Amino acid sequence: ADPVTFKTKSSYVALATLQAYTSMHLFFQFKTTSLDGLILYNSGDGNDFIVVELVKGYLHYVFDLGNGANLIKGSSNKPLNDNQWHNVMISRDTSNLHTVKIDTKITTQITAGARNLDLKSDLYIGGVAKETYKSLPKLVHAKEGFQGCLASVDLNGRLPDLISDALFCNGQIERGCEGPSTTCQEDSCSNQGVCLQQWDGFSCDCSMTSFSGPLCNDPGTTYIFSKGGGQITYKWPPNDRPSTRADRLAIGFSTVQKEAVLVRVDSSSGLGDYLELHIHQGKIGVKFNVGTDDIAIEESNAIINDGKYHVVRFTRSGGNATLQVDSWPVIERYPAGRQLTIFNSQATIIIGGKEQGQPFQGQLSGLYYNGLKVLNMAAENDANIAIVGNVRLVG
Ligand SMILES: *[C@@H]1O[C@H](CO)[C@@H](O)[C@H](O)[C@H]1NC(C)=O
Ligand SMILES: [Ca+2]
Repeated sequence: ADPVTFKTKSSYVALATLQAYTSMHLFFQFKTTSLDGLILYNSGDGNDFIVVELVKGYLHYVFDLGNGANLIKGSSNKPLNDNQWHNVMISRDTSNLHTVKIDTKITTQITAGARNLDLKSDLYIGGVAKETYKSLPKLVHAKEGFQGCLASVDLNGRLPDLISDALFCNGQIERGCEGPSTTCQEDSCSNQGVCLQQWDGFSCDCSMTSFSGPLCNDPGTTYIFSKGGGQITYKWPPNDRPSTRADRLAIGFSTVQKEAVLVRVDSSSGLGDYLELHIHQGKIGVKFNVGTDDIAIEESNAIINDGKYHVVRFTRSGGNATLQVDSWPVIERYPAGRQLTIFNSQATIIIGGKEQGQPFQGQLSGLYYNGLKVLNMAAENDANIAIVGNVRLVG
């Protein structure tokens, strides 16, 4: 009923104070693509307040009845920012039993030692003034407003028109639900990029593509390795050495060599764990160790030392691994022999193969490893990057 669109997070409306003194019943429907946003705020005397907000895609109901801030997490199997309509029901009875109903799932919670809820400010819907965020209750996570569609707002036998009954409107607000008209299709992002739906369009996660730009169509950061060999080393701050159950690696390359090491991830001294991306007999492959036997996975059918650009993508889950060159079928490997799951205490990323006795010659582009765009960081002179030998940035 009467959908209204908040086109930006910063947009909100202010209605007359919600009266929820001895009991409360709120209902509304929402539709959004964003993970975070303040949907509803009303404060009162002393520390009294209510808040409804999305946090990481989940509906949170935060409140203070006068004896301390409390949080109820609405129950859902999925995050709710899926561009689908969701029903939200929030009630409080006279004994202070709260109920939160998100679609079909019910969550209940009682507050002991509380009396009544004394709300006094206007009721803010969609967000608040930008300078209000800094004096929000500590338990409230929102630093920005809600973006999306609200409909059927029921404040307990009070059915306001969010536009006509508003005492104040801020920013871009319309009647109707103006959802995204350009939605994520299979070919929205190039080069196997992951399409992420936004409110006014889409963006692309290019992490595993070796490419950059808004559509994963632009060349990634590139270095060239020439005569004599070179090396780019990333060393983790000794305290921030990660240990992982799952690894993700992507890089683009061009070369004519039939033997070389491109990337090696090593654990610190006295530990045997490592991850190695290499070319053997003109075929790209990965060898790794997470505590027992070496595990090898190879694309044995694609000859990749033709001097043409290629993309390689590697995933590890415990002992399990996948490898894919370009658009060839994905290679899967499930270990022979017994295995552990953690890649312990990762200390260095060595790019160029010189120290491993297999120097790389050619170009490397858009290296990504567990959140780290390593070649980008080298280009931006990160303090944990060391570059030696015959290596240069393709500017
Ligand atoms: C590896 O693969 C097996 C078989 O599909 C699966 O059951 C297991 O959970 C996987 N292990 C890890 C650590 O992902
Ligand atoms: Ca290990």
